[PDB]
Amino acid sequence: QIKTLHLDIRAREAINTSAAGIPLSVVVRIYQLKDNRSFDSADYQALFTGDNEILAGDIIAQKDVWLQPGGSVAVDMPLDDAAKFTGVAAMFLEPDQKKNTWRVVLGRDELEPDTPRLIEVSGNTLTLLP
Repeated sequence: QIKTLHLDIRAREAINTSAAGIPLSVVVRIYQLKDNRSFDSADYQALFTGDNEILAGDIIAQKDVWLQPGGSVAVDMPLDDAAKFTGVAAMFLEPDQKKNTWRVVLGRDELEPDTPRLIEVSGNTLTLLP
């Protein structure tokens, strides 16, 4: 059904701001995952700097993209048939760990074969949008 993962990652002008309020580019990591449990349970430190081998076992493919303030990145990546979930996590300076707004996860049934899912980056948050 879905051969290709299509994402459109778009940044507002003010994203990932420093303490002085200056917008900064951000790395966004895209993960093709066999399962979601390890990814969803990982905290920011664990996901980005940790040695979780269960998480490593779940990751089929990963891409790191660099999103400029006011910019956009198109992801058009072969979707592995074993990728039941796609995780998208931003390496924000200031992630809101309490609200868990620094990452999103999509099941296969949330993707479209020939249309991208739009992910908005605004401040220190990611939001899936129509």
